[PDB]
Amino acid sequence: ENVWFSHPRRYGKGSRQCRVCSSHTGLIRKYGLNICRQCFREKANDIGFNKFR
Amino acid sequence: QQQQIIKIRITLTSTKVKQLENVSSNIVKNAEQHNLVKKGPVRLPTKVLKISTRKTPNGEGSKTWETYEMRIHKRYIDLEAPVQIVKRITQITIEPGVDVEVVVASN
Amino acid sequence: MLMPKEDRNKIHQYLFQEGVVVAKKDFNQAKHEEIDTKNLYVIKALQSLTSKGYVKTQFSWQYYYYTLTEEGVEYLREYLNLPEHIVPGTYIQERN
Amino acid sequence: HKHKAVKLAVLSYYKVDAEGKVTKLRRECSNPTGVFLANHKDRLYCGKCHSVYKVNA
Amino acid sequence: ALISKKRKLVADGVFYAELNEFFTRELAEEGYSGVEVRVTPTKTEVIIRATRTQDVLGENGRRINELTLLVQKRFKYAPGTIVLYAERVQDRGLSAVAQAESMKFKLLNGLAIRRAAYGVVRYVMESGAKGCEVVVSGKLRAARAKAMKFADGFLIHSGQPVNDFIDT
Amino acid sequence: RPSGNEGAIRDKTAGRRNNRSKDVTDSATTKKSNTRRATDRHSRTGKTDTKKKVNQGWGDDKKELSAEKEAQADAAAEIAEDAAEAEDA
RNA sequence: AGGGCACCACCAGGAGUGGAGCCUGCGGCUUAAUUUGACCAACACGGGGAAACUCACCAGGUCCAGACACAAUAAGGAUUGACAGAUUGAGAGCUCUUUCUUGAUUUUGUGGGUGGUGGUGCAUGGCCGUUCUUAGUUGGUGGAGUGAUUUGUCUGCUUAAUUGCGAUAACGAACGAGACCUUAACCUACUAAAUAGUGGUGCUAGCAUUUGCUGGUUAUCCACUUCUUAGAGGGACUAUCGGUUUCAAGCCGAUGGAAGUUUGAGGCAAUAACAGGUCUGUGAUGCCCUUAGACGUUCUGGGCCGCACGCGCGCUACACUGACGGAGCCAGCGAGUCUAACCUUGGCCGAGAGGUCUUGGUAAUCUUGUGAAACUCCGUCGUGCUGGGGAUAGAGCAUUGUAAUUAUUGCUCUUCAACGAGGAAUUCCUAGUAAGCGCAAGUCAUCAGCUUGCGUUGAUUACGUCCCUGCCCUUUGUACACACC
Ligand SMILES: [Mg+2]
Ligand SMILES: [Mg+2]
Ligand SMILES: [Mg+2]
Ligand SMILES: [Mg+2]
Ligand SMILES: [Mg+2]
Ligand SMILES: [Mg+2]
Ligand SMILES: [Mg+2]
Ligand SMILES: [Mg+2]
Ligand SMILES: [Mg+2]
Ligand SMILES: [Mg+2]
Ligand SMILES: [Mg+2]
Ligand SMILES: [Mg+2]
Ligand SMILES: [Mg+2]
Ligand SMILES: [Mg+2]
Ligand SMILES: [Mg+2]
Ligand SMILES: [Mg+2]
Ligand SMILES: [Mg+2]
Ligand SMILES: [Mg+2]
Ligand SMILES: [Mg+2]
Ligand SMILES: [Mg+2]
Ligand SMILES: [Mg+2]
Ligand SMILES: [Mg+2]
Ligand SMILES: [Mg+2]
Ligand SMILES: [Mg+2]
Ligand SMILES: [Mg+2]
Ligand SMILES: [Mg+2]
Ligand SMILES: [Mg+2]
Ligand SMILES: [Mg+2]
Ligand SMILES: [Mg+2]
Ligand SMILES: [Mg+2]
Ligand SMILES: [Mg+2]
Ligand SMILES: [Mg+2]
Ligand SMILES: [Mg+2]
Ligand SMILES: [Mg+2]
Ligand SMILES: [Mg+2]
Ligand SMILES: [Mg+2]
Ligand SMILES: [Mg+2]
Ligand SMILES: [Mg+2]
Ligand SMILES: [Mg+2]
Repeated sequence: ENVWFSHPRRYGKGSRQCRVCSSHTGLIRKYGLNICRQCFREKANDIGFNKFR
Repeated sequence: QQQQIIKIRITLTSTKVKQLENVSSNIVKNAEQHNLVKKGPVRLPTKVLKISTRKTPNGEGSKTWETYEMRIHKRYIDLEAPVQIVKRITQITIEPGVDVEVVVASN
Repeated sequence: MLMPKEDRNKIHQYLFQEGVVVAKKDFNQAKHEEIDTKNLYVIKALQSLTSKGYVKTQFSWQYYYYTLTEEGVEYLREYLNLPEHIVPGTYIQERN
Repeated sequence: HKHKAVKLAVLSYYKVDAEGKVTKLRRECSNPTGVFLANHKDRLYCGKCHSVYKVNA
Repeated sequence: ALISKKRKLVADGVFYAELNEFFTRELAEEGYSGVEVRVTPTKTEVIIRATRTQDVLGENGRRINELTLLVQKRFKYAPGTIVLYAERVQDRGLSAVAQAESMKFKLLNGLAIRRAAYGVVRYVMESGAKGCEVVVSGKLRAARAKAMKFADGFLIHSGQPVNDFIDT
Repeated sequence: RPSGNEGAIRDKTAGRRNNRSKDVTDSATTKKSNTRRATDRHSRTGKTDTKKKVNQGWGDDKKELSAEKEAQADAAAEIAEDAAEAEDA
């Protein structure tokens, strides 16, 4: 019920975090992954993104 | 309930073209032995979801880039069919891996 | 700090009634989904139970999974004063 | 830091005993939580009424 | 449900990855190896491939009711719209995940690595595998770290046969 | 006695053409010069670890027979405890 | 010492860069702070285009989100929150004034936790970069040697290749190369399609006319698949024929062919390493440091952009093979919103930026034929820093955003700098390639001079060598093996 503990977080880097590791930089937003690039390289195969060429 | 057509369209979306064309072959064979008039399985252009990343987790090294792809294949089969005997065999042997949507129409 | 008695009760009776609680690791969310209280109250009440036993916690992609132990059911039955050994809550209650 | 909480009884009320009836003034309010509020300097401490409070003492 | 196909299939992949790490963290002391999700009309079934089904299924349905309730509460399913089955990994020695977990639980029990890694290598190789490799990297009673390999048999390293015939 | 913008507009020794009088230090024409890597090989901790710690960490060469033989024994144990408990007992 | 290989080497050249102005990164300097890592393989790199957030830094202000255990203090109130005033950037009961509210949830201590973009990448894992995508690596049996080891794995020729042919105390194999997978190129052969088109016309409708250009209805049409799509296949194997070679492996030429540069381009990629980078991607992590006056967390403001200067990647130019004006007029890869405001057509208003009313699209359907730019034609200019160039700066109008000042960006008018082709040096590159040209995506509320891809226009020069540079092999020398640091 305290009115001083938050500031607007509706846009920009501070409004979005990685869904795995809560990071703000390097976030991949295309197709709504909302995963950082380092967690995406770990999780790409068990999402369905594969290296073909 | 006595041989009345519905004008349905079944859209089949998957990432695995073996399983997907197996399901579409089964649908085409079902219509081809129930004598249903059907437009054949129309194949949409396969969509490629490309994600380009740097390989490094820090920012050191030669700037090496990875292109990952997800490939999405889409078919649709139109039918004019009796729904109450189509759905007596539709709801069984449910396909895994392939997203199916059946939309009725009056066009 | 002051988590009031009504809010601790409605955390602990959801935990008994469903067996498990999932919380998003989102302090300042200030309303947990399916418990009628703040997300941080849910997190810290379940932390308080975890540290004295009574629930096992797991983290997994910013979402805080809590499950009751067997010491947990014998503590929450004493605490919330439910009928003695009639109620598992909820494993297993309704499917056998 | 906070209040030291002197060991109060029922207060701001005179007596039941003194010659020879009950002595409680300040007739009842629509406030159910009746009981006197705080009086600091020409104000009272509104706690139950969410919006409207028009009496000043 | 008014979502694109490009975003729906990606979100299905993210759901699979999140369940995979959730069961990897939960069911690690009873040898979970894999998970397979089948989305059907008004049911989605979650098959857990584990080396020990009895400690996935608990007793009288405990620890599978817990996982069904945990999964449906996190992913906001209505109850009875998602079900969890367990089945046992046949040919356990051909699973690289299960052997990595068995080596991990060997090394947390205080057992030497040239005993443990070779005892995984021979077990895989007489489980009916074409080749096996174990690499152990880190520090062991010395500050200066080294890595060491334990390979028997035949391995391919290049090409599409790696994606076909190699578990890692 | 103010300061700030009022003091900055009447601040002497300030401005581009007053820095332009003052010639550039020679620190401005250097580079980091190999970041202490001409002795990267030589471990500066000064340990040069003994043989006993390495041997009882990774196994020594004297006990390879005893390593391999009980590795064989426990691999056989895993083979038996798989093979006898599939559709038996 | 010898022999190889490679436009991250050279040759023959092209296009540059280095000079100019801006842009961005690094150093230095300055600063309250200008957070920091990195010095071929750092320097438009950390996806790092930071107004807040990000944020790690600086000046200040809260909160505990200090579990649990134990001991005190509580019910005669342990504790909690607050109107208004002082206070404060603050509409923070932060703290007081004051007196209300509260009710084993605390508070105060001691252990013990917890959090940390705090340290150590020289304690580590994982991932990545590099050696090196170079061609390298290994064992079985046999030979040699007391042995460590060695031969196989090689003089030559060949190949992109330890690729083969050959030679042969070795023979027969395995990893890597190749095969493979993905993509591009061909298929009037198959399967088809109102989410792709085409031809007719059941239908009609125009304009010039007497058939040319069109606009529209798929149980309020018929048919087809050439073009497009994507399934199944086919196809190239260097075929064939000459020449050359040890009549080998192969190489060159010609013809055929969609294709004869591994058919083009990638993905994957051995043995081992490096004190390579990353503890600041992670609820990856040992240890240490910190933990209520916090290095936790949050809020406000500032900073990361600060400017005598040195360096790197770039953008814009120095014009007539051009600028300007008008007119012509053509792509391909993407992306997109209700699991809430995304891509936006059309209509209207405005010089413009933009506003507004609607619409379509969860997408081969609609944005979108993304009518892109270079380009082409016709004009204006006319060798003058000029109508080249558009830095710097003034004033105004808009948009995004809680917030634009240290100009976010866009528009309009004005201002109109250097720069006349760039020493020394240095980069990339062998065909749909270089170069020119734009477009989409990424990050994104806004911001592209950046990157990732895409297509448009499309050359010159060589099809070589070991001279330079780097790497590899062999021989050789070694008092080195932590291996020349
Ligand atoms: Mg191979
Ligand atoms: Mg290969
Ligand atoms: Mg060579
Ligand atoms: Mg040259
Ligand atoms: Mg320059
Ligand atoms: Mg700085
Ligand atoms: Mg460092
Ligand atoms: Mg940059
Ligand atoms: Mg932060
Ligand atoms: Mg500092
Ligand atoms: Mg911090
Ligand atoms: Mg951390
Ligand atoms: Mg280290
Ligand atoms: Mg290192
Ligand atoms: Mg490392
Ligand atoms: Mg050998
Ligand atoms: Mg021998
Ligand atoms: Mg040899
Ligand atoms: Mg040799
Ligand atoms: Mg090669
Ligand atoms: Mg065709
Ligand atoms: Mg180092
Ligand atoms: Mg790391
Ligand atoms: Mg650490
Ligand atoms: Mg960083
Ligand atoms: Mg701040
Ligand atoms: Mg910067
Ligand atoms: Mg660069
Ligand atoms: Mg023109
Ligand atoms: Mg087009
Ligand atoms: Mg249009
Ligand atoms: Mg001029
Ligand atoms: Mg500003
Ligand atoms: Mg600024
Ligand atoms: Mg953009
Ligand atoms: Mg910006
Ligand atoms: Mg950038
Ligand atoms: Mg040379
Ligand atoms: Mg020596």
